[PDB]
Amino acid sequence: KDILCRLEHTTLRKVTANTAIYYDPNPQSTVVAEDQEWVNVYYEMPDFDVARISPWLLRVELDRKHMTDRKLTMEQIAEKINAGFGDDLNCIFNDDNAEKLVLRIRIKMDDDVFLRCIESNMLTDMTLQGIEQISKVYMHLPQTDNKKKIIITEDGEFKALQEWILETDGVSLMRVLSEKDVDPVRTTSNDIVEIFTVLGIEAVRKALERELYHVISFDGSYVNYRHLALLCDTMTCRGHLMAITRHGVNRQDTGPLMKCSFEETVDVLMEA
Amino acid sequence: VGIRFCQECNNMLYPKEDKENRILLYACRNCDYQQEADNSCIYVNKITHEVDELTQIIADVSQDPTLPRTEDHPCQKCGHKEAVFFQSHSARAEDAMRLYYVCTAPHCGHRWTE
Amino acid sequence: NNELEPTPGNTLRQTFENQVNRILNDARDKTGSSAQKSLSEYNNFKSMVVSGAKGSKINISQVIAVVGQQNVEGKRIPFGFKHRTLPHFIKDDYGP
Amino acid sequence: QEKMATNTVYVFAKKDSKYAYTGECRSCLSRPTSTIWVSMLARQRIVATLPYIKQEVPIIIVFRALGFVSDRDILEHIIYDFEDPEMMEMVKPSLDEAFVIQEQNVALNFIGSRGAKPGVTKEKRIKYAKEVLQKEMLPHVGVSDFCETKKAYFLGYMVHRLLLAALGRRELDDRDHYGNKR
Amino acid sequence: DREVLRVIFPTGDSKVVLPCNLLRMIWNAQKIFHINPRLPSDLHPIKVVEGVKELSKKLVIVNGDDPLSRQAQENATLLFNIHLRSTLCSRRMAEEF
Amino acid sequence: KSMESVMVKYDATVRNSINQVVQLRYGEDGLAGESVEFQNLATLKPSN
Amino acid sequence: RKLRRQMDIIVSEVSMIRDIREREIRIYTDAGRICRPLLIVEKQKLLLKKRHIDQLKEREYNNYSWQDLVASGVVEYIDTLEEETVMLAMTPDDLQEKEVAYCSTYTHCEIHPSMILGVCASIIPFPDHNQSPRNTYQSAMGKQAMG
Amino acid sequence: DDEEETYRLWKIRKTIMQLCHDRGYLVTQDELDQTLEEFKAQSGDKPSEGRPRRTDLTVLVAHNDDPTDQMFVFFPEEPKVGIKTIKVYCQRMQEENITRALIVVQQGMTPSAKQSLVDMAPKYILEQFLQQELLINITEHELVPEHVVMTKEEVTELLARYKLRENQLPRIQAGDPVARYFGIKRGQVVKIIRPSETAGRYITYRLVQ
Ligand SMILES: [Zn+2]
Ligand SMILES: [Zn+2]
Repeated sequence: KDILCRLEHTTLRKVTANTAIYYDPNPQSTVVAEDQEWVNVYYEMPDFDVARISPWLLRVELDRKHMTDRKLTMEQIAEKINAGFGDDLNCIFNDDNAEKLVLRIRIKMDDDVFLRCIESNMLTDMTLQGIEQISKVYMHLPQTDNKKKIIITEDGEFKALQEWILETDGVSLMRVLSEKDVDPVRTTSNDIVEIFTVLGIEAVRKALERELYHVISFDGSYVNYRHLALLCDTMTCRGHLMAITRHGVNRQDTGPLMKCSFEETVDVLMEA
Repeated sequence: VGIRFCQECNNMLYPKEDKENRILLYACRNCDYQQEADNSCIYVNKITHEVDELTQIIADVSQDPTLPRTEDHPCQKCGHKEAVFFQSHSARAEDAMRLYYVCTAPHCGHRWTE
Repeated sequence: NNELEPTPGNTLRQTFENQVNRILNDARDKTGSSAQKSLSEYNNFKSMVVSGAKGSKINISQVIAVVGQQNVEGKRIPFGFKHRTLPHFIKDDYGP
Repeated sequence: QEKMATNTVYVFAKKDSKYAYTGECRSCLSRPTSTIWVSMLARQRIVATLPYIKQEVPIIIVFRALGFVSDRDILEHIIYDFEDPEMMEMVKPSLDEAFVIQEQNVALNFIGSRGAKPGVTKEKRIKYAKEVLQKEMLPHVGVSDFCETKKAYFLGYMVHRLLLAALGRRELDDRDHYGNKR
Repeated sequence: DREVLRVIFPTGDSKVVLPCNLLRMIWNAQKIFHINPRLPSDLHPIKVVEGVKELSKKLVIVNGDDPLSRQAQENATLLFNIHLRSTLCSRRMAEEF
Repeated sequence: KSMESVMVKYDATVRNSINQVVQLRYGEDGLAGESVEFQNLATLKPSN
Repeated sequence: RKLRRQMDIIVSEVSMIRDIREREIRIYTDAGRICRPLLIVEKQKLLLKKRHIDQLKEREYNNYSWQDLVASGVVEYIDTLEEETVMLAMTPDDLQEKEVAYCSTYTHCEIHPSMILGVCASIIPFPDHNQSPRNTYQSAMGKQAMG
Repeated sequence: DDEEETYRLWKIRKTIMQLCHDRGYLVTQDELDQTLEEFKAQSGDKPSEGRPRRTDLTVLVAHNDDPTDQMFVFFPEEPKVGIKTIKVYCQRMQEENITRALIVVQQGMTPSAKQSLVDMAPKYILEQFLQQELLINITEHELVPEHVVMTKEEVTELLARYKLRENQLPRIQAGDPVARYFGIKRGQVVKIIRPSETAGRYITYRLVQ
């Protein structure tokens, strides 16, 4: 579950209950009732209330259920926001004791218009946790031996072990292979171009062979290995992924009469 | 919160800050007319939509003959047995099956949820 | 009564549909098994299915016991009308 | 011959299109069909695809061109209850987009600039847009120049249905619903 | 050969597609020559090994005397030779067949 | 159309129409796919 | 609805629909709308009674016909999108009678459920005992049957 | 902060040592197998304002055949590398009279510096490696079979045995990650050994183009 939470993309919008922009001209005489009880703690010995501080207040609420589900910390969120934007925001934040979980943010563009733009950027792009292009991650114990870890015991027997495996929606293979405690030998994806750009051409040969075998044998039918091997070899022979389309086949250096009989009849002869 | 309109020209008020003074006001740009604001909030955004639909649903749906109705759940104020029930219509919530109930009598507009 | 607990990774609608489909599939399988067990050695349906010439145990089950659930696009029958399948049923009726 | 029904507002959602929601009304007074579209752009603002006009036009510009200068009147035709802040928040960027045009004649010139051509003179530019908005815009609502007010209500209803579709308060219309067909 | 097979085939899937069905062939030989399993055999265990070794030389996929050709031939016929040796084990021949 | 010219030559190599090598032996073992049958290794699974 | 059933100033051509949740009332006199007749149910009882059946059984030499049945407010034409507001009963003798009630607000009743089939599909004996693809094949092949 | 950067640097150094060993360079077993604690003690734990600055990490390794042919591996201080920095590295390279080196870039390199890299190619050959590419050894993945760089004599014997012209072989492009890993030149031929479920083993020859 720790790996799951470290692997899943989470924006600030998912953990934010609601957002409100207040006008709060002076630091101490706040509009809100409870924030007096930490505004005093922050401004009785004021952190950088040294230059002027802006009348416009941004106030985000964080749902405790989502906050504690993903093992987030308000200190972590403040650190991430402050690092991502620099010093151009001042972040004021509560201890976990506060029931209403508030993150008070203060700052040519006009103040409120820039602050609305900030909100719309943060909600969408803050990228709190995990790897982007990873929508959801599922965790389960496989029942099929092809996903079960099978090892050789001290007696030389084959013993199948059940270990938790993850299946993501969305693919970013390189950074997942980088990740701590992810198994680099066996971690694989179903995307062919991603495997190309990451592992090279022999890896695409094998992965494409596996994908074709899976999609053919899912129905229960059986096709001999030689045809699958020939298809993969023909697709990967020239060193790059030759798609079986007009583009991939007619970019081979073959005779023009062969090319005109497939999908580009007149243009091939014109170019030749 | 929401729109207010200028009195002089029936156009949108939008907010401006009194630069010399630190008070917010509403000023309609089409004229000179101004209002030091009561709404210390200018923009609120209910991102999680935890809101129950009781205000959206309305008493006249009690007259729909194709809706189901049970005698089990009584109304609070009058306790008439008959009450039509139906599902939510909010697209975006942590739940999607709770039943909204409306009192069936012609003269008791009352509503609840379970 | 909101007593159903959502399965991890799946929405409340998804787990509700999964449970109902599980129940109905178990029912159809149990009824088919009972019907197949009730067959005599002289039954021509069994004589055709066992030899593998034509037909199947699901064909026998649908003939004798229960035709089973009907699916559109791999899902249970949708709501072509506002909140119901046909004008004969009541709105918000998720029953079999 | 089966066909889609006419004079009824429909709301659909295209996948790749720049609009999140597309409301349309295939209108017939017995004639070739003058389809208006009223769409909401994705990452949000509302634009109209008028017949015989080159490009999209903001809704507020069309409403001012119809003779409603004041933002109150326009939102009163769009939004039937001023006590709902979500509708105001949805409509507000559309108002802000068309602030640069405040006069009815300016709006008519703006529309005429995107006509099938810009006319020879200020009067012919403004006249062509007026003819298009009186003759080709929503012919079933009316053709006599008094009916512009009713045309405004119908356009406001179209926008309101689009807003209802955008808020999720109504279900998107099914194109294969056989009652939507003639 | 067992170590090589365990390297080649993880998960321990023993079903392999190979040209000639050795078990059916041995059963054919048993029935053709009226072999009685109840009686001691006259087959000398050396001849089993020598016949397997001489047969493995006559199954040529790559023809050549170069070291490259030898390596290619070995890679081509490795799996079938392993299976052949496994089935024609001297002990297995003396006990079962 | 993509595979129409792929062919086994007299070298027992598999080459396309341009004589480019696709496989050095057909099926990586040089055997036709019609004469082969399923079999069991009998050495893989047993305990030591 | 009363005027339509009395044929007074609203033709039975005209469909009227009230969508309560959206507060809309739609009236269509437009052409091209497909519709089918249904029996009106008042309370739990059909408006079709034994005297109507007696007169229709004596239809010959009585100038009493389907138009007279319509004019009596017994049957009503209903189109597709008015069915959205209609609560239909499959048969009177088996859904109007009191049970552990599914529904009690039935507003219409089908004449006969077999009226959902077309011309070519109405010649099939026992069509509910067959598979739907086979019914389609028979519907297609009946146009090629010689006679 | 500092612990994660240390872990990344240790992974990169281990992968670079495996790289050099696979390329045929003299790498001792201790350098190949270094625990995290040993690397932490050797290079002084936290990098930021700490003992392992990036410049502390540069690697000199000798080839097995000749110790005169030596590879430097550089670890630039900067998130992005420029023509100036590459010219400084080339100046040091000329001063040490070495011929081969690597560069481990933290984020990326400006195209003008890439062009500077290829401009030097007949004199001094520099190879760019992104930080993430070295965070894992792709050669140890299950999908990647065994790669062996062939000598010219072996390539000649291959072409004489199969009577093949060089272009008739399957091809592999120089941008292939495995070709980057092994530092393989245009015109060289690689030998790929992979297991097969019909034969047991299969050898493929790829020309590098
Ligand atoms: Zn004003
Ligand atoms: Zn009540």
